[PDB]
Amino acid sequence: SVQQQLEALEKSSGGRLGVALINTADNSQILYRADERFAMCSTSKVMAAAAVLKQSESDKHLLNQRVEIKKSDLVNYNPIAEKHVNGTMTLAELGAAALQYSDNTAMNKLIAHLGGPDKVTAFARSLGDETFRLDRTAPTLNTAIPGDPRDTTTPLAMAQTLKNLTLGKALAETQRAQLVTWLKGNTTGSASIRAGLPKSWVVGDKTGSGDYGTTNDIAVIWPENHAPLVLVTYFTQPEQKAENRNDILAAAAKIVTHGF
Repeated sequence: SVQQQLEALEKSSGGRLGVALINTADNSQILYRADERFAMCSTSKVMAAAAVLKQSESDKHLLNQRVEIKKSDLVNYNPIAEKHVNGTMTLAELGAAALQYSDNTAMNKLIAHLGGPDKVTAFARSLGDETFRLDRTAPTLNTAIPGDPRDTTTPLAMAQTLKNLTLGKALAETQRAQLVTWLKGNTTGSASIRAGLPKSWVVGDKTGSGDYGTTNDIAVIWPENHAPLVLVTYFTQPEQKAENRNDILAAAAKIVTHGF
């Protein structure tokens, strides 16, 4: 069965697998360790970008607001912001950069605009997400130490919230469409969930990778002849310098979207 397949996948993997799939046709779920906490790593960037989108609903000038980028703002991984040092980027452009290129500088600018990590947590709570917590900025939010509660959530909680964000009640229509547009245009997720799906299915996703071989992806999936699917695949390992394992995410995705 699907459960037996996920079990067999995890047992050979050398780590701990978390899966939550929501089928919006009938709200049915496929769950594996879905109530267990995992370090989000860069999948947390979705929540920060969405918090700014929510603000923009009541401030029509916000998304085009200029943000100065400086050399000092650059951190371990910032492919887009490094192009704009000495100039500016709009908050919209920073959302796009954070979500589609996993730009760490962009993420931090979004957090600083909002007033710090705790403000991203409060936003998640306003959406009925009682699990999500953001504690640190980038890149330290990727330390993914086993048993550390900082910057974690559960697969189910994140799947529920991603559904609410992309297909449900969380955002205004224009902003919801913008989030969906951003996720669909992600460039960093080829080898993760996307690689376990039929090639012509439309997909939006956000990856995240960190220490302890922590390898994550969260996605919204639109089949050709069926209602959407929301999928969270989280994976983490016992040793600090373990290699990341996108291949496990692709394999989980294939297992739980089988036949369907």
